[PDB]
Amino acid sequence: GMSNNFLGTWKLVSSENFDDYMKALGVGLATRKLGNLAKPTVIISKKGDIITIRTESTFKNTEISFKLGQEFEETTADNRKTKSIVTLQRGSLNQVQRWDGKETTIKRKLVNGKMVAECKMKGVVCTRIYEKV
Ligand SMILES: CCCCCCCCCCCCCCCC(=O)O
Ligand SMILES: [Cl-]
Repeated sequence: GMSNNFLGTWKLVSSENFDDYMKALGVGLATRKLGNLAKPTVIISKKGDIITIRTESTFKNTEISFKLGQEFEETTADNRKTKSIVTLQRGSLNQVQRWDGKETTIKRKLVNGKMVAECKMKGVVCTRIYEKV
């Protein structure tokens, strides 16, 4: 299953094309202004087969808890109510969010010791890189 190298606390060190990713989700300017200035912290823990991903920022905190392959109700940082699933493809943690007939994905894979999150929406791609502490 999920490699134990995901487990721990991660810190954003790079974000590319985040403003345009938020634009695609319908995020307003003022909210985007703060989402760009945010340097979140992502904690990934595991209790049994239930994986938890927690995001901590001064602006918004979030937390999801799921079993791989099982749909679950999620409330996103921008307050979307999504029916989401997390799958594992070649050691990549791929999260899909569906709402209002729309859909976006967050793919998280480890690269040379760093967690790389790919955000995708209608051909708009954002790349966020985290370093472990
Ligand atoms: C915690 C980030 C604050 C941004 C709030 C503005 C609304 C945008 C929400 C989009 C969520 C994108 C998160 C990508 C996954 C990650 O980088 O861990
Ligand atoms: Cl922050």
